[PDB]
Amino acid sequence: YSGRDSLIFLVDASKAMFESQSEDELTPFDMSIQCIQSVYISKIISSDRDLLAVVFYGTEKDKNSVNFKNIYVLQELDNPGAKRILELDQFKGQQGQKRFQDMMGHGSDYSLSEVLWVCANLFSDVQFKMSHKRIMLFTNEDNPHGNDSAKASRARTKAGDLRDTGIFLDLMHLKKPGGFDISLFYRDIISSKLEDLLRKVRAKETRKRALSRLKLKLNKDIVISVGIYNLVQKALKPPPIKLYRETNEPVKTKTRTFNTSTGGLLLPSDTKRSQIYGSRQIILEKEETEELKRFDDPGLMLMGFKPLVLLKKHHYLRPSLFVYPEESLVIGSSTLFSALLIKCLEKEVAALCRYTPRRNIPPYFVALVPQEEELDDQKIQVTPPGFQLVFLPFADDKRKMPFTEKIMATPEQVGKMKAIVEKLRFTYRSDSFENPVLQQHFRNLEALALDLMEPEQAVDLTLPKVEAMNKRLGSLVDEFKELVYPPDY
Amino acid sequence: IHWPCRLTIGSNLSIRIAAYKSILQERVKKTWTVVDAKTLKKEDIQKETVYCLNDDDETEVLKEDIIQGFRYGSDIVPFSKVDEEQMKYKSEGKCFSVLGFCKSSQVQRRFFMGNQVLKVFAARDDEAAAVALSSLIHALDDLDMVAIVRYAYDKRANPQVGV
Amino acid sequence: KISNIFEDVEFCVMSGTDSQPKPDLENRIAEFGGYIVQNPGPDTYCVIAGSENIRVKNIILSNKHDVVKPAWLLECFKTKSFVPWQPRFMIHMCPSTKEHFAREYDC
DNA sequence: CATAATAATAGTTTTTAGTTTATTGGG
DNA sequence: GCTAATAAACTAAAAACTATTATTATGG
Repeated sequence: YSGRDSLIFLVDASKAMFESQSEDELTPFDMSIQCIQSVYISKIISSDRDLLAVVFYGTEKDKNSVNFKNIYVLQELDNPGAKRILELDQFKGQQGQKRFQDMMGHGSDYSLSEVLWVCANLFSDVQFKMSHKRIMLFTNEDNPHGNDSAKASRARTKAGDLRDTGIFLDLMHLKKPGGFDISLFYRDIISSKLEDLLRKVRAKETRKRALSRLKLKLNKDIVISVGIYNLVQKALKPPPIKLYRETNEPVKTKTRTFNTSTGGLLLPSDTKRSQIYGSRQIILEKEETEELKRFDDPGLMLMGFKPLVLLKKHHYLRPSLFVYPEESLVIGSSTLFSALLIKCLEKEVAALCRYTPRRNIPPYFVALVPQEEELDDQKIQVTPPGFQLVFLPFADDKRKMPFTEKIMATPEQVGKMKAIVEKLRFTYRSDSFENPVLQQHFRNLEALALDLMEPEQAVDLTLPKVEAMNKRLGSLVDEFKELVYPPDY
Repeated sequence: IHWPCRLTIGSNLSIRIAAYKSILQERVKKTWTVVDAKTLKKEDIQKETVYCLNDDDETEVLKEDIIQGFRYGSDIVPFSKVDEEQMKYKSEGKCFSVLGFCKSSQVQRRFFMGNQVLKVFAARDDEAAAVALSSLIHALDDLDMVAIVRYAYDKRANPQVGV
Repeated sequence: KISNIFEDVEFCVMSGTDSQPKPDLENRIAEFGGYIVQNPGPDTYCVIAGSENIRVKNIILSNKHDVVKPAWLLECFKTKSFVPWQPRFMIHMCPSTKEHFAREYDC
């Protein structure tokens, strides 16, 4: 399943968007530009399968497809790009505001129905599948309808039209944040995020589709259609793209085998695999090697049920995954699987199976820990019920350790470090850390793509502090440290 | 190979501990080397990559004039190896420091990744470190907490937070 | 065609937006026959420094080329000829250029 | 052995298993 | 007293989803 998400930015530009607004800081325009720039950066680092656009209502020099009055379109629906970032940042700050005034002006008449018209036209413009559409609109007007009520009625009609079409609009306080003083009129049929958007959290990708719809074969007769769903993947930087120094042109890389004996070229068919063992040069075929890697057909042949005691923390392998029934070519799988899942309190004994994720690969035995339905009171189902794909290590997977033995230590040190670690308690949060390398790489990209003077070095929570935990624990860490002759040299 | 690292907690606790690879996906060292079928010689097999531009005659270009690029949104930004090396940064040395402790109930196997079971022993011929480690192990056993550590194999290896 | 001397010489036009737009500077250099390249190279005689950036910082760090302000380029273009090197458009220069200046300038 | 047809084949993109760089390692 | 089992890329990754074109079972 693919589909592009769209978010369109609409901001007032007539008179109240370039004012102090009962403040001494910058006009709403400046940090509105900052916020939309932040969401541009977040989207760029997040996903490139989405389109964004910017339109201003209130216009002295109109430019749009339908050529209405007081309607100006800057950037249409398109994937965000560095040139878009430059275009947006050209109109940031006071210098950006005055440049905008020089090339755009201010002080026209809003026409909300025309805005809805042009935004609907923009949505019609894209030829891609629209998974989701969203409109945001920020202005200092809680009710800009002191003008003719005909315009208000037409705007309401167009809002109903776009709601029927599936378009949703967003507006929130800008003039007087807080107090529920905004949307005096828009509260009828239209339903703070400033910090959330300004936080511009990035370096997060998004899942598009699952994988590996496999069969649970309990026997040679009955099968169950299920799909293995990932939940964690080791993220990494996008692969480098080979380019030409002079022209920054993509390079048609062309790798091939060759022979210096005759200067000709070898086909992938006449090049045979070879091995060396003992006193012989073992020769093999590529297809023979592939068959050697092949053991049986992909599937999940149930092997039995093993009590949830053989699993040990020190016995671990490649990450476990999630299993969900998928009734696309076998029906009745979902109901039976659900019946199995709910009966887990008695089914503490974990299911045993040998796993063949894909074709022509050796199978690994994998236990199936029944996942639970951890529904939240906020109606959020975290980790829906299923099975854990815990991999069982083989006999050859264990490396022998020295058999040095140590006897129990004194309990007074045990108690003193018990107090130490109890005082030094850290509330673990699963989503509380990001890889410094990847986020730093993203900072470099966003930096060395604009005309940025120097890069920003985002502070990570991974780096241990020097004294914050020490003061959180006090000096008792050294006061209680009564070990004789510390191993320090 | 032993991994003797100064287990650092706060600013005073420094414990010499060596890590060892215990459970891992065993990989065969020997792999099928490619030889010609009619001579079984790897010396007459030249594996090479040719770099050419998007040209009508696909003009070949050297390896020295290559430059790394990355798909940045709707564009590609060129980087050089020295540039990408100097812009990146990581903590140096054997970074193994505990960031605190929490209840074992907070952590669950449904958030486990990696493929290394790195058993940790004490130092060599230092019974003070061994007794300290044993006491700490028993303390964790009593309190049933879990240790969160920002682990780095060395200065060159990328930092990895874990438990 | 303005100066065939600047031909056969590669100029790293990697930052041409100091004050004037980069394409205008590139076209004028082409009129002088210089070879426009977006990245430094061993055959590149000099690197044009426009807006100061992190890449400019790398070029300074990488003692491989010369960090020349557009002022020397502006003087060359206004005079329609080569302008001798005055060590005030320079930021970071190769040891060869260091020795050249030490030859033609005291300190 | 024909023609308002018809569909069961293909084709673009996500993510794992292949191999080179580099550092502790003696007779 | 000169031959490391390291793990950054090695190298080109058996993947579906959502998009169109060739067969026909049949009007004739």
